[PDB]
Amino acid sequence: AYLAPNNLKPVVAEFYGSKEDPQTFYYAVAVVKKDSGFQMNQLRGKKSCHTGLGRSAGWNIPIGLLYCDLPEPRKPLEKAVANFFSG
Amino acid sequence: FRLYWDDLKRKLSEKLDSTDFTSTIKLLNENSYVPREAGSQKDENLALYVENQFREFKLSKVWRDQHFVKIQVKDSAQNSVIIVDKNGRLVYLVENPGGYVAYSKAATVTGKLVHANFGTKKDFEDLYTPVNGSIVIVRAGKITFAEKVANAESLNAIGVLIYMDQTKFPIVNAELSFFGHAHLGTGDPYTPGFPSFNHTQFPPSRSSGLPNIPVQTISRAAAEKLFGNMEGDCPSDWKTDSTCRMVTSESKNVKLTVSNVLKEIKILNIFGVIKGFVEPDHYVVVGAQRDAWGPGAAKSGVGTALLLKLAQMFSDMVLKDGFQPSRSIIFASWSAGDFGSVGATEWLEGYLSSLHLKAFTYINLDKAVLGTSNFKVSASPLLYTLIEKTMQNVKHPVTGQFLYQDSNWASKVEKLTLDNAAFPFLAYSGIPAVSFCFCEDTDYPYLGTTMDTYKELIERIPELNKVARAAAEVAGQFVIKLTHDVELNLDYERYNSQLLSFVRDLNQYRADIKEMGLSLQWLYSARGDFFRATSRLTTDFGNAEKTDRFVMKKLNDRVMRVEYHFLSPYVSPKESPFRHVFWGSGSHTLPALLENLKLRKQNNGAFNETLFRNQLALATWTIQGAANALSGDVWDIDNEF
Amino acid sequence: FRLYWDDLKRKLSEKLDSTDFTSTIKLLNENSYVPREAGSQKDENLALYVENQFREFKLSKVWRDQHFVKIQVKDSAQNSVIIVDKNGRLVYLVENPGGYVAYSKAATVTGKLVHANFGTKKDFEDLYTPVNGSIVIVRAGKITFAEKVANAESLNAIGVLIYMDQTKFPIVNAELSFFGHAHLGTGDPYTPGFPSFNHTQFPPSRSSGLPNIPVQTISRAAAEKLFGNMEGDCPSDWKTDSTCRMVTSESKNVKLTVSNVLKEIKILNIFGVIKGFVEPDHYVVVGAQRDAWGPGAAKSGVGTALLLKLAQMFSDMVLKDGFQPSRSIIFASWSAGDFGSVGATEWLEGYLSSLHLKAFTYINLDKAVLGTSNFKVSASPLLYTLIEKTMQNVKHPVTGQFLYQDSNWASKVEKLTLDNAAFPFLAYSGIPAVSFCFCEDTDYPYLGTTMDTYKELIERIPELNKVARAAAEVAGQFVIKLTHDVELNLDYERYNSQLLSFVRDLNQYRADIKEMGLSLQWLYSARGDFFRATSRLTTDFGNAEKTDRFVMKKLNDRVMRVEYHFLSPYVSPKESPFRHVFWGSGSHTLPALLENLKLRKQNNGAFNETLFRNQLALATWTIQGAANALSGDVWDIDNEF
Amino acid sequence: AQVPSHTVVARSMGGKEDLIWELLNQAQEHFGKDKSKEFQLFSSPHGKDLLFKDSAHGFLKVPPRMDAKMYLGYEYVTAIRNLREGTCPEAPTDECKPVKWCALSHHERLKCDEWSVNSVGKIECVSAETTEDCIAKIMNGEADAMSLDGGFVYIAGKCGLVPVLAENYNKSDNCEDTPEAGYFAVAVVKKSASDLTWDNLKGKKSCHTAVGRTAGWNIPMGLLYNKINHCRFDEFFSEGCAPGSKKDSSLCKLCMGSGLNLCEPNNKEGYYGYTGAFRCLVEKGDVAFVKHQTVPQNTGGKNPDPWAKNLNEKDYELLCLDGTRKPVEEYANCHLARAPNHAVVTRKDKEACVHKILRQQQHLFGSNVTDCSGNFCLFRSETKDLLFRDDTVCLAKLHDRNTYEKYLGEEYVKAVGNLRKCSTSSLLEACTFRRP
Ligand SMILES: *[C@@H]1O[C@H](CO)[C@@H](O[C@@H]2O[C@H](CO)[C@@H](O)[C@H](O)[C@H]2NC(C)=O)[C@H](O)[C@H]1NC(C)=O
Ligand SMILES: *[C@@H]1O[C@H](CO)[C@@H](O[C@@H]2O[C@H](CO)[C@@H](O)[C@H](O)[C@H]2NC(C)=O)[C@H](O)[C@H]1NC(C)=O
Ligand SMILES: *[C@@H]1O[C@H](CO)[C@@H](O[C@@H]2O[C@H](CO)[C@@H](O)[C@H](O)[C@H]2NC(C)=O)[C@H](O)[C@H]1NC(C)=O
Ligand SMILES: *[C@@H]1O[C@H](CO)[C@@H](O[C@@H]2O[C@H](CO)[C@@H](O)[C@H](O)[C@H]2NC(C)=O)[C@H](O)[C@H]1NC(C)=O
Ligand SMILES: *[C@@H]1O[C@H](CO)[C@@H](O)[C@H](O)[C@H]1NC(C)=O
Ligand SMILES: *[C@@H]1O[C@H](CO)[C@@H](O)[C@H](O)[C@H]1NC(C)=O
Ligand SMILES: *[C@@H]1O[C@H](CO)[C@@H](O)[C@H](O)[C@H]1NC(C)=O
Ligand SMILES: [Ca+2]
Ligand SMILES: [Ca+2]
Ligand SMILES: [Fe+3]
Ligand SMILES: [Fe+3]
Repeated sequence: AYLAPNNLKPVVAEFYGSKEDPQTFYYAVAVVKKDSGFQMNQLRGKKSCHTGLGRSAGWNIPIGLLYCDLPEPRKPLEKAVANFFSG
Repeated sequence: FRLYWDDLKRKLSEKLDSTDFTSTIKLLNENSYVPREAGSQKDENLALYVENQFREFKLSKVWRDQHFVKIQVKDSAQNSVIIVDKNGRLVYLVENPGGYVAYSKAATVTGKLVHANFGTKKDFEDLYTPVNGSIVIVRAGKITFAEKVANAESLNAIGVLIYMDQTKFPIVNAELSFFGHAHLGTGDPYTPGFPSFNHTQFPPSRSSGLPNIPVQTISRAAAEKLFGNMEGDCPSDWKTDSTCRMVTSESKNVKLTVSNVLKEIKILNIFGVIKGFVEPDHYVVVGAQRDAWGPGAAKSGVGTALLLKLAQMFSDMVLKDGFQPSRSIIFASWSAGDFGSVGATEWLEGYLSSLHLKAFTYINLDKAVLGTSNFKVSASPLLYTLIEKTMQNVKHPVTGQFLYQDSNWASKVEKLTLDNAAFPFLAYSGIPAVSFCFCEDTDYPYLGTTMDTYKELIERIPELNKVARAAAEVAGQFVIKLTHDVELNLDYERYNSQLLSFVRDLNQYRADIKEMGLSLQWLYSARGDFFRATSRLTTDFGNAEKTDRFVMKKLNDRVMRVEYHFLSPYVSPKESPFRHVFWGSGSHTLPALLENLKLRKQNNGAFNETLFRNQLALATWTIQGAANALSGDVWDIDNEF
Repeated sequence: FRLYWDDLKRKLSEKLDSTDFTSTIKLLNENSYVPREAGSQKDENLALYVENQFREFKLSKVWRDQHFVKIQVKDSAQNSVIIVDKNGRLVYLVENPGGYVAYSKAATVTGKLVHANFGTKKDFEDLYTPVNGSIVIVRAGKITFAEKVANAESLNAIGVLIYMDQTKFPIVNAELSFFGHAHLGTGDPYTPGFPSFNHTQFPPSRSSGLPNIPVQTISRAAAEKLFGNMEGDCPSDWKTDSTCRMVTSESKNVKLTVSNVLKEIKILNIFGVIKGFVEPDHYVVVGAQRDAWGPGAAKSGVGTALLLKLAQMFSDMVLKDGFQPSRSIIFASWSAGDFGSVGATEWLEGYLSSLHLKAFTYINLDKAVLGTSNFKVSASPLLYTLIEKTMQNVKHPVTGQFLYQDSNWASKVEKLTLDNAAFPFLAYSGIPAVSFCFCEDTDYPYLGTTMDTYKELIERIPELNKVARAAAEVAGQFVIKLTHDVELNLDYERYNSQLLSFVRDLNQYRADIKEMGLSLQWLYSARGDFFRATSRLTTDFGNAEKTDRFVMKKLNDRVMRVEYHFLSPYVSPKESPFRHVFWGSGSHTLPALLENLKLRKQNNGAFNETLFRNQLALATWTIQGAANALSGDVWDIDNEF
Repeated sequence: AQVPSHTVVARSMGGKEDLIWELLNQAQEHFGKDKSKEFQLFSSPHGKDLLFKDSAHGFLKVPPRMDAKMYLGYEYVTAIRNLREGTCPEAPTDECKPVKWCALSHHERLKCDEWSVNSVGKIECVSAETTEDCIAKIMNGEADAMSLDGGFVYIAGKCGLVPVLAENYNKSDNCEDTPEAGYFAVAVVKKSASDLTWDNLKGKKSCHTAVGRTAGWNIPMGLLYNKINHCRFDEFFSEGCAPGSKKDSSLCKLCMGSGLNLCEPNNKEGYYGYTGAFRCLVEKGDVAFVKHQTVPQNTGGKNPDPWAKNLNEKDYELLCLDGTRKPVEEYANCHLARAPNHAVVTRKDKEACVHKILRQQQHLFGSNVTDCSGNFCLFRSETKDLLFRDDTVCLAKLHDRNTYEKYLGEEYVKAVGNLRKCSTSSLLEACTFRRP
């Protein structure tokens, strides 16, 4: 949103904890079905549910974590992630 | 299904695995095209063949151009060299030379003879005997012929003879004679700075670089018969034959007669284009030289063969395969590339208005294949990063490893020599250029002779096909890397090392600059401003959207004139044309300032203090001017306070 | 919402019936600003006042730019003009002139005095008395001072005395002095070509324009004492008074002494800018001179008044009202316009690499309001249609009529003279420039004078508020009409009538051109090529969408550089800076080619035939090259076949 | 991983931000968490996460100093930018890139660029106009190092930078090893006025180095704060020269930097720095707050600039905090407090590189080099104390102690912490926005 010709700035941020101790950060986690038999490193070719393209907790931390195990060509990212997950 | 860089590189390699260069080098060396003087009939048939092929590969526009140029050919009377005494009555004939130097003045003179090792400007001080009042001989190689005649003419000589020894140029035949042009500079000389079209009425004008002395080439056995009568011994620093000698005997004398007449010939240039889809008016030029004095198999056949095959691969790859280049591509075949390459220079000076900020790269496919040992590149420094990545993706044709073997090659690179066809583009027009050869450790021996034929070239280079395939791959890598993507690959930060090398070279003479009474520190600050300029521009390429086109056009127009702003705007283009403050000739460039300060430590009385202080003012404000022109606008400077 | 044109000129008139110029012209004539030579303290206080105002009006960015120049100022000793008898015994003096001439020489001489009309070259060749070795007198007006001294220097005279008669200049006070710069060319002469910043470290140099002869301005009543001693009648063709006489009597002879000293003073330029919303980096410069020698309300008062009120008006229309410009606007107050306009020329030579191809119009507000009757404009031809539309909107201040009375006005326009401040933008840089004045038929009497002040100004013009309202309205129409729209209103059709005028002027010498052996046809075809380029460009505006921006930027860039391509690329910008081939100075311009050609018929020997061949070749190829660069890409130039 | 919150974006120029905050601030009170039963802001019947999250509880203002890149941080901007461009760095540390130094206001650009050429090419220069902006420019990535005094070492310490090398002052044969304790802050008054006293400072003119610095602002006004008990200092003193403070104050309008450069915290003003505080002390002030070494460095023809050429030591005497007089020659028995020496700060990833390049770059251009005119001396300067403190001897190594908490010591962190509610520097507010 801030890359030109947009130039947009954040003006009001929102809080996630209780009213007593306001938290500003929030965690990103990966939820899976029980007894499905995957750890983080077998995570290949299995059908994955993302929340958006460029959203923080759903794209950048999952693809950034498993990112450098991908084969060449890395760019464009969606081609290699598209060949990485089986749909 | 769009195409990205990986698919397009393997698509290019699938094209290069199929083509056969060797049949086309054998086809540009058939008996119907083989002796190609400039403007002669045998040039014309090849020119219609190249225009016909460019129509046959379905290029988007094929167009040609013809204009009239003065060259200088042999008269019916035979120029010759001869040995006489003080009276002239003793007559012993040496020889009658077949080859001739174009643009040598027509005169007959006598005199004693003095040797020089190459005619370097360092040589005539290291020489023992005084040079003036006497004919010189020089040994062919390491500089252009025009610099030899310009140096020996600058020290009041009378004539220049040129020969090829056995150590530098090992050839079996001791009879072979050769050729070279003597214009210091480039282009048709009798129209300096304006085009040779017949719109320009052909006014009487004469270039300021033409010589005044008769220059002649002799063979090797013709040189040794002069070495029999001359008495002396060469220094052992000159790696040479055993038979060289310095000066003549005292009763002896050498007269040479030179008779060459001007002729007015017709010059062709043959062009084709591939249109672009995003920006059609911005284009990249790829050239080649079409004629050469001998048969010309190493000098013109390989360049034209590589040009025709790149036309086949790129027009085939745009039409059938589905490639979409964002910028246009101009294929060019220059003629009279051998008299200082007058085709290219008259083409720029014809169409300099239409090429202003439009063209942004030349690639020189001339003399690409000369051997198989090294890889020698020479380019304007915006292409260096580009060449980096290309040298990581081209395998050497003999050994399977890559060409980027030495991690520090940007300092080994020499600047563009004046006989190279890219030097009028970079030095004269401010367009980034590149040339490249697969040069052997020793240079190709019979280059401009009559011995340059095909079967000698296949005996010297045993696998011509894989080497020509590697050079065609490097040129294809360049053309795709510039014209596939929204971002230009001209790396602009590479000029920072060049400015740092200049100021670091002047920082040793700071001790005398403080003696004149003027400080250096404004030029330190000018280098600083160019660094913050390219840093701010790298930030602006950071914070932009890549998908959007209207902002990336505004940035690419700001990168595309980072070379135009180094052309010095205080000198006439008609008088001293090569206006590039780094890389060009004159009294305005930066080596001329380093030289003109370096003279003062000699305390000779030869340096010129007013010319120095003037040079420092103009060079300082030129560097600071380019730094202001990069960083933004008029109001974002960041001026004095 | 949006604001269209007819809403917006209405909003300008509603902002314009409120402002008051009269109080500001009183403010620039108070006792805290009134004598302001360049570099004086009052100049710097006025520059702090203006640079405060540009902050208070909420401009987007306000910036200062200073540099050091060399002017010439009076010495502590007087300079006099003093009659010397032949005896050498009794010595009589005429005046100690309060006013001086800039850039003259410090000298003292005696000799005969000879009247000349205005110092036209026609006058000096019409004279009967030989000119050489004798001081001259001329009348001010119709020519710059520097060309009077230039002609009197070419005819080998020693001294020049300049005065104001009553017929051309009707005033009451006969004892009045004035001022003028004598430098032919413009800019700071001790740094020609390169700017006068503190990075150049001021190398030794000198311009070509500086005369070597003393110049002095004398009053009318001083001229009556000199005309009391002379004899030989003025001829009746000189529309003059009844007192002027031709040469001195043989007894007496005058003595001119002029003693002036150089000085190095600090120059301030104040700027402020309003940003754009579609394309911020292209801009349009509006200027005014900030100082004058005497009290100076006609020269620099009305310019700074119009400038401050316009900056208030457009900053108020953008901030409060909702006007949205598409391109930036730079408002500018430079000093030292009186020494041949060095405050602007040193800026153009300063930042030429950054406003290459960016600044597309300069407007001059200087000397706007002098007379109340007429309306005179002088401009580049690209702006003519623009001015025509403005003359169909603005009403006259005195009568209710419009300005567009004469429907045939494009021929009465005279080219920009060198004492105008818009001349280095057009002729040196290549920016289309426009100046205008409400001027009475005879020029304004006390314009460089100690009596130029607001009292006598409001005596001449009894309604100054309405006329200043009209001139600010015209400059408002120019800025708004240039800036609100996606299409520039530069009319490139207009150079075509100039070219037809030139080739038609050469047809009457086709008889002499045919005798030399060279034809004229290629120059006709050059005119035709420029016609088809402009017609093709107009049709390409016919087929373009208007809301689209990427296909209107590519058609606006071709319009912006139709002015730059008429600058000659074949001359050095230090040796002769004004390179516009139409409107320039030197041997390269087109009336210089005509003025070379007509001298062949008289057969003196002054014609230079080789020079004429080079001028025909270079003029033909410059016009033909602009005609190539206006129409399409490279491949769409049609050749001679 | 942890990520920053969702934000309401808006324009950068037109805004309008105060109507967004004015709207939502009156919205979360009445409508936040069961505050109205009729309408819910953070829940919906026909969907979830509409216009806001259903996990949000409140809205606070983004400070006006914080732009986009400082909002996301540096680690997260670098991760998203590398994920777009596709680089995946290997990074073994063999050769290091040239360090992009940061310098302010066109004198430090001169000395910095001369140092850029006299090096091989290892030190580059990027400018700024305040020190507070150059700290942000380190946090973005457009510069790497800086030399800051301890008050701005506290600010850049809060923001996430670390100190690497710490300037010494005491001459020794081994000073790269030795950890110096620090330097003493004093206030300097004259022999013309003998009525002045630390207990009697009401309505007197007070010259300062600049806002945020140790000896000029933090140490004296932290001690004056516990007596005067209120945050405003423009009402305690009558006048005084302190640059960088707000343009309205009397503290702004005593200074001299003309024109429009009044209270600009850099070498545009004459009165900026230690020596410029001594200039307003000599010219127009009553008391100045400087280091103890200021009066010896401007006494007795050490400065060739004439106003300090004429002056003398004995007339100027420094005042204790109880109310007595003790001489400038004897500074140890009378000082305001012991403030730590200045320090070079950089990001946590380029710590080893700036350590290595400045250690090597020190020995070439240090205090060993004589004949400074006609050569380069990095630690000397043209008496304006630019890019480095002029009486540095060597850049001391920091081992076991590289954190603003550990380096600044407990008494100074407490001494700034007693003033933290009075601080008005916007970048400190934006850096302390991060903390829950
Ligand atoms: C343009 O110039 C060329 C070269 O000057 C002209 O060609 C010459 O024409 C004359 C007259 O017919 C011949 O005697 C010469 O032999 C021609 N030169 C050559 C090299 O063949 C040409 O006629 C000119 N005009 C046009 C329209 O092309
Ligand atoms: C040194 O430079 C000066 C400055 O160019 C030369 O002096 C003059 O240069 C002008 C060109 O502007 C020419 O007319 C002549 O070359 C010189 N004119 C004179 C001496 O009246 C000078 O020639 C240069 N060389 C030397 C050896 O001094
Ligand atoms: C810019 O150049 C000017 C011209 O020399 C310098 O101004 C002079 O400086 C000297 C010494 O400081 C003094 O005579 C005056 O201050 C100035 N002389 C005149 C006649 O004005 C100026 O110092 C230069 N600027 C810089 C930054 O060095
Ligand atoms: C007429 O034009 C000719 C053009 O050749 C001038 O002659 C020479 O012009 C060059 C310019 O490059 C000068 O360097 C030479 O010194 C000139 N030679 C002579 C003898 O003048 C010539 O000056 C021009 N004017 C006249 C009156 O003939
Ligand atoms: C040039 O040659 C002549 C004889 O060859 C000689 O006398 C003269 O000294 C030479 N010139 C110089 C500068 O040595
Ligand atoms: C120049 O002036 C002198 C004055 O004594 C005169 O005699 C001479 O004739 C003049 N020159 C010419 C060429 O007329
Ligand atoms: C100071 O410089 C000299 C010479 O460059 C060098 O030998 C010496 O080691 C340096 N001093 C220190 C403390 O490194
Ligand atoms: Ca030419
Ligand atoms: Ca100048
Ligand atoms: Fe989220
Ligand atoms: Fe400090």
